[PDB]
Amino acid sequence: RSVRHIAIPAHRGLITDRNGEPLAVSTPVTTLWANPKELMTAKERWPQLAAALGQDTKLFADRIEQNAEREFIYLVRGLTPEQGEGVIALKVPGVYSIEEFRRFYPAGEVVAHAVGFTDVDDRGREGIELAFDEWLAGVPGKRQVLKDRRGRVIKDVQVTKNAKPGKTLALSIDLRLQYLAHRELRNALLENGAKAGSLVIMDVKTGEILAMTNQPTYNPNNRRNLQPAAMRNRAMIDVFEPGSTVKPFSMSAALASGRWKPSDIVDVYPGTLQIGRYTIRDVSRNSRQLDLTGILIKSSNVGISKIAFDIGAESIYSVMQQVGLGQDTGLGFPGERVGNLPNHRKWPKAETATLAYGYGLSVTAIQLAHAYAALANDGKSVPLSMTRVDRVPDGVQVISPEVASTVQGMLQQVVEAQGGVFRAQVPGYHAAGKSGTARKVSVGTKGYRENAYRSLFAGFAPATDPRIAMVVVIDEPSKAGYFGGLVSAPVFSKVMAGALRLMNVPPDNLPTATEQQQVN
Ligand SMILES: CCN1CCN(C(=O)N[C@@H](C(=O)N[C@H](C(=O)O)[C@H]2N[C@@H](C(=O)O)C(C)(C)S2)c2ccccc2)C(=O)C1=O
Ligand SMILES: [Cl-]
Repeated sequence: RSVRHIAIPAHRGLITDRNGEPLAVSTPVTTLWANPKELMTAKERWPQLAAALGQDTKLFADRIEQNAEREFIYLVRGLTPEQGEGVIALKVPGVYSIEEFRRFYPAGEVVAHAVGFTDVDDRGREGIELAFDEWLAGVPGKRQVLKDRRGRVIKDVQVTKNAKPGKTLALSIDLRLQYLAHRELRNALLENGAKAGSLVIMDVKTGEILAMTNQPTYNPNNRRNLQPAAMRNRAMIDVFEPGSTVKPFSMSAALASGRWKPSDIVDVYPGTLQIGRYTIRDVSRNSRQLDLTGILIKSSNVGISKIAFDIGAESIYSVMQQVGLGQDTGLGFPGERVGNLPNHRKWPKAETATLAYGYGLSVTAIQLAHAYAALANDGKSVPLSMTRVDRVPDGVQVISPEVASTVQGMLQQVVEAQGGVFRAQVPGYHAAGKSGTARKVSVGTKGYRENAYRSLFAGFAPATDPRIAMVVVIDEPSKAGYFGGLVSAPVFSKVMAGALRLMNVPPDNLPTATEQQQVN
C-alpha cells in the first residue's frame, strides 16, 4: 500500500524540411501492461486476451504464471491508440494502458543519413537527431499513482511535473529535391553497379544544403538487419582525393597570379611529363598544345602541372583554403571530417603538380560543393547551413568577381563545347562544371588501384545566373565504364534538370528546353 511516481512522456521536437514537410515526428502510441496478481484472478479471460494480442494461448498463460509474483510486466509496446483501446474495451482485470511516443520518419531511407534516428531510450544517436538532441528532446513529467497491497492501481493522485515538448527544427533540405536526388543516385548506383555514392545539392546564394543523399542507405523506421556501412552520411564523413575537379581552383590561382590569361597556350606533348622518378600522365593524348580553357576541357594534368610549376604551390594552396577545401565547414554534423590540405615547408615539383590536379589532398562531397558554390556565386563564399536560413548571410569574396566569371565561362565550355562533357548538359539550361575520375587508394599498401575508380562531377546552373551547385560521387562503378564524364555527368544532368524545374528556375537555354518549358 504505497505511492509510485511514473513518467509522463514528452513530445520530441518535430524535424521538418525547409518548407515544413515532416522528417521526424513523435507519433502517439499505446503500451499495454498487466499486473499478474490481478490477471491471476481472471484466468478465464486469458484466451480472449491472448488472441487479441495475437499471442499463443499457452505461451501467454506461461508468461503470466511465471510472473504471478510480480505487480508489473509489459504485454505489448507500441500499439496504435485504437488497437490499445480495443484491448482496454475488453475490461480484463489487471490490464492497463500507458500512452507513449514512437519516433517516426515519413521519408524513411530518403533522408536517413541527414536526419539520423533516436534509440530505444529516445536519445539521438545519428545525424540531426544526435546533433540537435538538446533542442529536440524536451522533458518528461512525473505523476503519482496509488497502488494497493496486490499492486492494483486504484487512484491517479497528482501530477508533480508537467511534460514539456522539444522544439521544432527546420532543416535546409528541400524534401522534393531530396527525393529526386535520392532516386537518381540510386538509379545511377544500380545502373553502374557501384559500391557507394553521394550527391549534394547546395543553394549557392544562401549556403543552404538543399539535398544530401548517399548509397548505401537504410530504413530508420525498420533497423532490424542494419549494417554499419549503410549508416554513413558519406557526403559529410568520408574523404576522397578530388582529382581534376579542383582544376578550376588551380586555374583561379593562375589567373589570380597575373602570370596567365585565358588565351595563353600551354604545350602538353606527348601527354606525359617526367619529373624525376614521378610521371604525370594525361588520359587524353590527342592534342599537343592547349589554351587555358582547353586544359580544363581536355582535363590535362600535364597542362595544369606546368601552370602550377610557374605560379607555385602556395598560390594554389591559398585559393583551395579560401574556398574551404580541407577546412572546417562549421556545420557540426556528427562524424563530419575536415579533410586535409597538405602543407610542406618546402614544396617539391611532384607535390606541387599533384596538388594542382587534385591528389595528395582530401575533401568531402560537402566541401567540394561548397567550393563550387563560391565559384558559382561570383567568387563569394557563403557559410554552409543544414538548417533553414531566414536572411541571406554575408559572404566572403574568396575569388575576385572577374576571375570567377572567367572560370565560370570555362566550366560552361567544359560542358558545352565539342570534345567536352556532353552528358552533363541540362535540357533547357546552360550548365557549367568539371568531371573527374580518381583511381582509388590501394587497400593494404601505399599507391593506387589498377582497376577501381571514383567518378566525380561537380558543377552549377543556370550558367547565366547560378542558383545551385551539385556534386556527384560514385565509388567503384563496374558495369558501364568509370570515367566521371560517363558515369557521374549524366546524373548531374538529370538531377540538375529536375531540381531547377522544381525550384521554378526559368530556363536560360530554350533551344534545348523540355516539353512544357517551351510553352511558358
Ligand atoms: C598522384 C599520383 N596519381 C594518383 C592517381 N591518378 C589518377 O587516378 N588519375 C586519373 C585521371 O587522370 N583522370 C582524369 C581526370 O580526372 O582529369 C580523367 N577523367 C575523365 C573524366 O572525368 O571523365 C577524363 C576527363 C576523360 S580525364 C585516372 C587515370 C587513369 C584512369 C582513371 C583515372 C593520377 O593521375 C596520379 O598521377
Ligand atoms: Cl586572354
